[PDB]
Amino acid sequence: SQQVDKIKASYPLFLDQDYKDMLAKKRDGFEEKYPQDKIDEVFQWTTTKEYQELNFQREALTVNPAKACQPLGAVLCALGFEKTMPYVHGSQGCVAYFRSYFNRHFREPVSCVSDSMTEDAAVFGGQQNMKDGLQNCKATYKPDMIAVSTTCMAEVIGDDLNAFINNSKKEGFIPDEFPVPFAHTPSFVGSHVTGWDNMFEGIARYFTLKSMDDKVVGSNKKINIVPGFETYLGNFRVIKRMLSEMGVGYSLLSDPEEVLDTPADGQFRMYAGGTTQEEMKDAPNALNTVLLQPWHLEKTKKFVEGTWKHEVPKLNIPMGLDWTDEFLMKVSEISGQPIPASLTKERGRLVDMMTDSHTWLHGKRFALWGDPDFVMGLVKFLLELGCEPVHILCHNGNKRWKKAVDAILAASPYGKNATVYIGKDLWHLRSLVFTDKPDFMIGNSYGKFIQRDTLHKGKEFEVPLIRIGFPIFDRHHLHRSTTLGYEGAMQILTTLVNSILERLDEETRGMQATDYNHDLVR
Amino acid sequence: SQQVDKIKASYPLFLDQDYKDMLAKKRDGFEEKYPQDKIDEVFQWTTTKEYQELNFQREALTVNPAKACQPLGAVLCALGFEKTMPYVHGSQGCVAYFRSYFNRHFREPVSCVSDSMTEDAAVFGGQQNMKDGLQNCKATYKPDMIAVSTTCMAEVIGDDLNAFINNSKKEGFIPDEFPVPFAHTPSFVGSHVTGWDNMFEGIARYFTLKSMDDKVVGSNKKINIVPGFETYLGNFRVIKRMLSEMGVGYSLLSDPEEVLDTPADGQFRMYAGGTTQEEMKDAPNALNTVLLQPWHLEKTKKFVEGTWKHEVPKLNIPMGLDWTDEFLMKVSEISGQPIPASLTKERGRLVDMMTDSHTWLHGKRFALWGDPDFVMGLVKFLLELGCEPVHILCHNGNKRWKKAVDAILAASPYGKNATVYIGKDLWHLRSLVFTDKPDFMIGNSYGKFIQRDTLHKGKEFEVPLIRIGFPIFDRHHLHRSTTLGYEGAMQILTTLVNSILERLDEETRGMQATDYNHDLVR
Amino acid sequence: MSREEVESLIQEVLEVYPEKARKDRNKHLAVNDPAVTQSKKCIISNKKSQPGLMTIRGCAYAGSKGVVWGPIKDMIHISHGPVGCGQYSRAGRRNYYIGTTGVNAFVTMNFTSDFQEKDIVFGGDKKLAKLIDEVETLFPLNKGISVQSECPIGLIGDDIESVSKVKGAELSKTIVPVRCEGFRGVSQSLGHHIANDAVRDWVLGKRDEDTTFASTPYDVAIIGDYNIGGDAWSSRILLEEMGLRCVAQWSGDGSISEIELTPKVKLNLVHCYRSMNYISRHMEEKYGIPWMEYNFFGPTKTIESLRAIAAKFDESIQKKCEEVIAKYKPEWEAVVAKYRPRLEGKRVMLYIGGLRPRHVIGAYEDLGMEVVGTGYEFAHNDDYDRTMKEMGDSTLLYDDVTGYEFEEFVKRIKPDLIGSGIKEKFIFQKMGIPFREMHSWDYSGPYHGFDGFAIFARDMDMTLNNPCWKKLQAPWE
Amino acid sequence: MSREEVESLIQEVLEVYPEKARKDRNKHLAVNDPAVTQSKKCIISNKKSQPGLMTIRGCAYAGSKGVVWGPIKDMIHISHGPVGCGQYSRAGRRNYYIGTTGVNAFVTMNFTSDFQEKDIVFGGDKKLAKLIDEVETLFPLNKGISVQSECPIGLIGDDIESVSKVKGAELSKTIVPVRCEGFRGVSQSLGHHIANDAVRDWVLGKRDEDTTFASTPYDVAIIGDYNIGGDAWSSRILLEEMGLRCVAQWSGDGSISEIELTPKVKLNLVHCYRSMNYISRHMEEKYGIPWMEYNFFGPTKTIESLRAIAAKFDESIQKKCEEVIAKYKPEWEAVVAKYRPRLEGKRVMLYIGGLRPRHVIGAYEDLGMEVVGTGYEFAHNDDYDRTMKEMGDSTLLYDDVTGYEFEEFVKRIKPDLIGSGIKEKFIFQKMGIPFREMHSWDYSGPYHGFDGFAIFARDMDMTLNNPCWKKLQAPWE
Ligand code: ICS
Ligand code: CLF
Ligand code: CLF
Ligand SMILES: [Fe+3]
Ligand SMILES: [Fe+3]
Repeated sequence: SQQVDKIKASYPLFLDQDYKDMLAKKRDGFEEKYPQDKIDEVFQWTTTKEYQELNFQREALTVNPAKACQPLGAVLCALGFEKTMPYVHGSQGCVAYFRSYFNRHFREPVSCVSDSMTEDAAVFGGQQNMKDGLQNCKATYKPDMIAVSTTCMAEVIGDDLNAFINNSKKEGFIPDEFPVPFAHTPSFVGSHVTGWDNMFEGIARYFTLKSMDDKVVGSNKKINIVPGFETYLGNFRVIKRMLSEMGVGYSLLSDPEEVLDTPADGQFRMYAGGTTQEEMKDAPNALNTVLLQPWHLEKTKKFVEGTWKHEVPKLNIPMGLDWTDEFLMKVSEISGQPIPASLTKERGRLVDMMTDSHTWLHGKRFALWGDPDFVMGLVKFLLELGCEPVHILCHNGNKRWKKAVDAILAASPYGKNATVYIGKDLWHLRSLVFTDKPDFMIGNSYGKFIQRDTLHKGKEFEVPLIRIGFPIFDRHHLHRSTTLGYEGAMQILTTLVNSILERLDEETRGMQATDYNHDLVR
Repeated sequence: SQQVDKIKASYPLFLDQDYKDMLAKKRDGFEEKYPQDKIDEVFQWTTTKEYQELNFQREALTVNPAKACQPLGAVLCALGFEKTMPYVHGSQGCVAYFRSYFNRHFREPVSCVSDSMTEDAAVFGGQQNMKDGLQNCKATYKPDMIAVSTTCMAEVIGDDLNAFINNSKKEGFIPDEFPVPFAHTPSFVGSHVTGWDNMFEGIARYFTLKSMDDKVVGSNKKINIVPGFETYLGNFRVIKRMLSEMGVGYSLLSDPEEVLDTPADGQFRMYAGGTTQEEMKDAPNALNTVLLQPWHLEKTKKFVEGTWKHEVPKLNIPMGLDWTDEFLMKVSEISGQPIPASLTKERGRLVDMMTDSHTWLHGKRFALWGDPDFVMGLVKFLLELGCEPVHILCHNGNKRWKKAVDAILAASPYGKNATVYIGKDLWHLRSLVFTDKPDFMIGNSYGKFIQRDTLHKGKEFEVPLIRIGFPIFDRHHLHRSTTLGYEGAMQILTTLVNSILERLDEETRGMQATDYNHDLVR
Repeated sequence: MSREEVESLIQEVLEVYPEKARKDRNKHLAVNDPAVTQSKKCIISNKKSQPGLMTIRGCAYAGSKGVVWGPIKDMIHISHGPVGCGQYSRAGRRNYYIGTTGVNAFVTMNFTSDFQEKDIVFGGDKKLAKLIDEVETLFPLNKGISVQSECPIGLIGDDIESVSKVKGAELSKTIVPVRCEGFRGVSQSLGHHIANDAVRDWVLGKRDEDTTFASTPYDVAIIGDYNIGGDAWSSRILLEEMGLRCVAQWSGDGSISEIELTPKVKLNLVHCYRSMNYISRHMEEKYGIPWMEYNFFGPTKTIESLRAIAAKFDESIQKKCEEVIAKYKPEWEAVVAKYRPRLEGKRVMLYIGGLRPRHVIGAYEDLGMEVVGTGYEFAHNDDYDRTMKEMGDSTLLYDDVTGYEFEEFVKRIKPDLIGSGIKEKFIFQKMGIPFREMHSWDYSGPYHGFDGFAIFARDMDMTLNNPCWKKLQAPWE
Repeated sequence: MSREEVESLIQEVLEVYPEKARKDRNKHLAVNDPAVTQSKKCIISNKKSQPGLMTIRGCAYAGSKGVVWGPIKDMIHISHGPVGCGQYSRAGRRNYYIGTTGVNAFVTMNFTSDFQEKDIVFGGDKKLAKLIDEVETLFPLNKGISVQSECPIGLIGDDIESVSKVKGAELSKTIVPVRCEGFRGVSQSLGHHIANDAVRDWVLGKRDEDTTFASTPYDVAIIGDYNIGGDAWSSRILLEEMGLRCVAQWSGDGSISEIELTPKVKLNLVHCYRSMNYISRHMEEKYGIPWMEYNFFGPTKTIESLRAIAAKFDESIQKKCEEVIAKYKPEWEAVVAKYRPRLEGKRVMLYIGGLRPRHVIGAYEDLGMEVVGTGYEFAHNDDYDRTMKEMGDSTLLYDDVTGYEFEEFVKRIKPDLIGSGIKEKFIFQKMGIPFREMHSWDYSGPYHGFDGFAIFARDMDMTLNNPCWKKLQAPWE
């Protein structure tokens, strides 16, 4: 039943008495559901340490992973170039999932095409699909460059990208001079950031491998900036703003910020901004190249050092005070441009907010997850705050990254109770936060279920979620935020301190029970 | 009892069994407390419509007001000028309260001095206090200008600021050339924004009343900007950035953004930035003058039109979509500078976020309070969102402003269930939100108590608080936010939509009871 | 109505493509004539998509894991292969259920085998067995395991049928292998077919020899309703207000015991023909269970469906049906009175998957809304046979439309409202045209039944009459 | 000792001021000599502030309304006058209480008369009577009304004493007029005096003829503890563990019945001498109740205070005192063992209005912290007489210090930690020196008692050893 003046959606419509009676009859009659006492017993068992010991002995099953496959990162890298179509050689369901997943995160149109390989290609390959797809895409969507990645289908069948594209060009399906870079992105190797790295290395190799003869290092007085897999527009904005305030010439390679933030003014822009082909062709003439996320840009680093002969600096991600300082000092050294007074003022303001919020931030315990560079930057920042990371988990991390994070933790007394986990999933983390309860989690939307589980154990056992990372599905416009630089550190500190204050207000809102500590001023 | 490894502050230390037994024994023995049933009965009575009818018949008592007194706004206006000391003629307790209150809001040092008038001054007046205080302040803190306001003490005794300052100058206590503007700021008239208006009008009259002979309107090709009482640094910053993007020459009179956001770099800067005396002296040569908050800048408008002969535009506060458009079009018309493409893109992006969050924002019911210009801008923006404000309350508003807000309401179908209240306090609003429950409140930190009361009636009756306005005490660094322009509209939309999503997640977190609607994607 | 203009637009849109793609896509575009009963003479469907034209279709894994098997709450579904698949399909579809997540319900979770290089090189049967043992260890109260294959499973020589048989015999557990590799078929429809075949082969016949379930002459099974936003629930109550008893619902909020009990019902009420007609026909062939289609979108179709369903039974059920009709008449009449005046005469274009494009038109017509163009991602010619008589004259029909084609059609026709998926939503919002998601329902709902009609009307009104759509043009331009 | 270095610093800081201000401020600055027990020969206090030197002092209204009367939870306190006063004083002081806010407790609320021009011109007695009637109407379970005057009340000739008498006789209600106008006195001290006089005149003696209260030889009254962050509670439990019975608690978490019952106790334990010695002496004179001062800041001072208090009763209370000491010894010993190594040898400067700048020293010394300088906003010469024996030789003393003076003192002395109010916090944080608010405890606490010592130690460690303080210098300067 619905009242026309106050219509109810599923919540709280299905909390009506008739619907509850219906659900009770259904469950008791035909679902053959386990008794509630058995369910409670099993849940309580799953919150225990013995269950955790069983859970961490897993070798074959993965529950609730925190990573994606390579072609997603390849598509994200491809979208960062001017009028470039992402072209994924393989099956179409992969492209449908990529498009929907980026649509839910960015809440923006995301363009990508497939060649729709089917059971026929499973024995013949995808030459015909490649030719027809390149011709159709070029004729229909009018792009300047087609950047080709692969699905696991073509990878297993061993489709030869270079041969396919060459045969497409020599038979007239696409013009010979037309830029078609390619990269193999196997989904059973690495993760989405590995796909980003492979795609960028492929594009760079396509544009500069065969024309190094006339290239002189440093002859354009610019700095190449490679961001890596990045789903915050504000990071691109802050890096450009910080470089521009310094008066430093720069080239931002694979810059997708415009195409993911087009205005709603009555027309659809499939392409917007991006890195030009001229910029990519001229990049080897730069003074040097900076990788913002070095721990998933290793193949790109090998190509840039081996071929462009750029002495790539050993820099961490510019997250937090010390690493932003190191990044800016390295830029000042390479370009010869002194650090301006505005940046000094901004750093002082960030320090001021730190000293203002330190009392509330001291000693708080955090579990957290995400991509390796983001995780290590967040851990360094939390150590700079006086906070205590305890469960540091990176599903797509490796052993060298683990060693570096351990070295970072050892340098601070606040990392004494911290453990770093690689290869583990969110179910492992659920066990970790049940058996050693922290104060808050920092992660993507998938953590919300974990919060639910903790709230089911009790209000005193609930671990609140803080949404920093990728993907963020159940909140709006958080992809506009910034985590890099002093501005990123400022927003992260504001978010953390205000989450702590909000939790404190929730805990002390009880009239005549806990509201003695419900202070007006905090 | 305390465990050294896990020390408890007052919450939850006083929830221990021994403390609970102590408190119960104290209450039962000596407090002579009313029985709990009577307390519950009286609270339930206070949540009723009959109690609301009794509450709105009040004529003499004010409970929990939402306004301050004039010298606070006078001090805020004074701090916006370069190396200027706020000097309040009267009693020192007022200065102590002003300093503490601004310190708690801005979390920054705030400088102001008193002349410490006592019963002796209550009998003979405060000439001697004025002379000694001006001499001492000038000799000690070395400011370029001393801006003088008054407390209710000197206002009641009728101290003459002009005569006191003149006698101070002619007797050599301070140099004759030394700028000492003054303004009467009676606390029993108007509110803090009235004090801001009086202080600014006094300063403008001091610097330009006697030198209008050689002034030519529009001869400096600039626009005077008068913001009014403003406690968001982001508003000053966004207005300056937006004017700079258009390539429009401007003068920002009473700009306190620097002195309230100084770096913490090892030294204390009592003064920083501000409007120069030269800028104030040259203001009458501008093309025109814009008041950002016209509804508390009426005396300033009268002075600027009557003396500077500037045709002040009839503009609302640039809040939301339509009013930002009108403000920028008026700026383009007055300066002759076309609106740039970056501003067009930003407006389109705000439109995009609006259409992205419209489904969740539609039909939500809001009760709000604050200063009149901020209130009406927020109301207009809420109409632009498809939202329904119901209780619009402005303690310091007037009747003409109420007619303006009613006219804005009638222009939209979404304001059909809205009522505007002037002269009412937060207890009236507590009754309003009990008897006609809205979805959320928008207001300052004082609203948190109201939320507490609603939560005491039940979880289904709780009205969540949204902290937009002044003062904000129980959260950190929210004074850095922005509410003006497209940027401010974007932040306001993000805050509203994510508060709605956060409440929805809270209501839907119960496992096997409501967690069926606990969606990953929203 | 302007019939000649429609095919002229089709030709001009066709012009851009190369000759092969143009000849292929020409057969998938049509002008509707309600007098035509055989759709094969006007439109072709269920064909491979053209490479590089940015189709909307999914894969067979989406049709099997994400659509049919996923809603089963008390079973654990293992995405067998690399990690991307189950991650992108995790909790993306609002298939609602009641249960304790992680203890007795596993819908919103992502179980996967997460292949690396070594699993591709040497196979993954041993790791599948080890994974099954680990699933048994850490999730004891599940009631069955399904193994949804991804592309490498079929590409390399894995044989999960034998592993499933051995592990099920060893553990006394129902383990269902599903060969739903993404490269099979052309869309999600073959995923539906494979899922139904697996269901008949490994689940349906468990209780064939069991007669302990007490049956009544009023036993029905809701087939092809996946409880999107609670849709199935809003249907079930009405059927139980008519005096019926629903043993099972497929498959939203569904349980394996309900599927096993399905062969004991007296009537199979099929909501989604396209995804469950296979098992409906199999049940009619093997158990003699009659099945009929029904429509619960809008008051008119709901009333007609209820009257037909009651006509399948005795007089008492018919009288209860009339009582239900009379009880719910004022509510939807009030909904129409409040919302019909604000949506009279507006025009809608729909592009949805296999059922809803023709199947929600009646609800729009109940609001005085005209559907001027509709299309399917993966439908068959029989769905179009129903569609043509459901739609009006000279309205546009289109199968497996491309993004370019659909954008051009929207630019020319200029509808007031567009209903499609998440991959079109922001494209057409930035064009200034109101958009409603027709899969997750813009994360609102339910829309089925009388209670869902009010929510449907409210959502359409709130999106189409939104004040945002009058503000996209800057006042200075 | 560097006593000459300190006097020279005093002179150089003195140099800036004009002659009159320099001559006055010279008497308020001093070098500590613990052998001197007559502070008047060394320092002057309780005088008017020099105009325009940015003093820290408040007003008499703050001393009466904000300090003494405000904590009384079951009474309603009306800020009589314009709106600013009670608004700026609302819920700024963490005086904790148990109650139902708005029903039986009214501490965090702002009741005011909110004068306009007409009230100033014609007076506000009629408005006061009407306000009292409205307060009775909308807050029936209140147990008394206080009327705190602001500056215009005394400047316009309002007679609230007669109105209070008439309305109290009419309504059978206790109405207390308090002439605490901000321009009386020089600071909050006269506010304390006026509030104590009002309490004596209108509240204390109501139950002088009432003998129904059953008394015990173990009856004490906690006077001058305002339950800052629960401070008073952390004291009371210890007194209850020693075998005492606490009738009343002035005035944090206090009730009017407790104040009325106070004249029946056997001993008055005064924590804040400065704000309540007046009523303590009055009660000794009138009722013969002895009163003694105690200190519960840190284990050493609280052990000494507990032993001294138990010495006032029989041997059973002494045995219970020793039991309490033995019970709490390991906890504060563990606190010392954990935190003393982190804070050995550091130096602190304090500036708090009365009593606390000297009572908190012992806790700092228990943490091995040296207090190298201390001062009061509004203390008297008796407070300095008690002070001078508790600080080190050649340590810095200063009364009603200005912002300039204190900034220069901090620059020259360079302390590791500074404890003062909100108006100094950010000033000295931007200078790179750790700061602790010693009025509100940086919104933490309590600090009184054994349980408060752990929190105090943790807070001092967390602020002084904060990694932020090593990062204010950017690496490129
Ligand atoms: S199953 Fe089918 S695409 Fe019949 S695969 Fe698809 S929850 Fe659609 S038009 Mo998403 S044949 Fe269901 C469908 Fe219809 S996922 Fe849902 S909305 S009624
Ligand atoms: S058509 Fe369908 S969704 Fe595509 S793979 Fe095939 S079953 Fe799966 Fe999962 S892992 Fe990633 S997304 Fe693919 S490329 Fe290898
Ligand atoms: S010394 Fe003390 S605080 Fe000052 S006024 Fe006097 S009692 Fe009060 Fe309230 S209203 Fe404002 S702040 Fe004053 S100027 Fe008139
Ligand atoms: Fe968008
Ligand atoms: Fe600050």
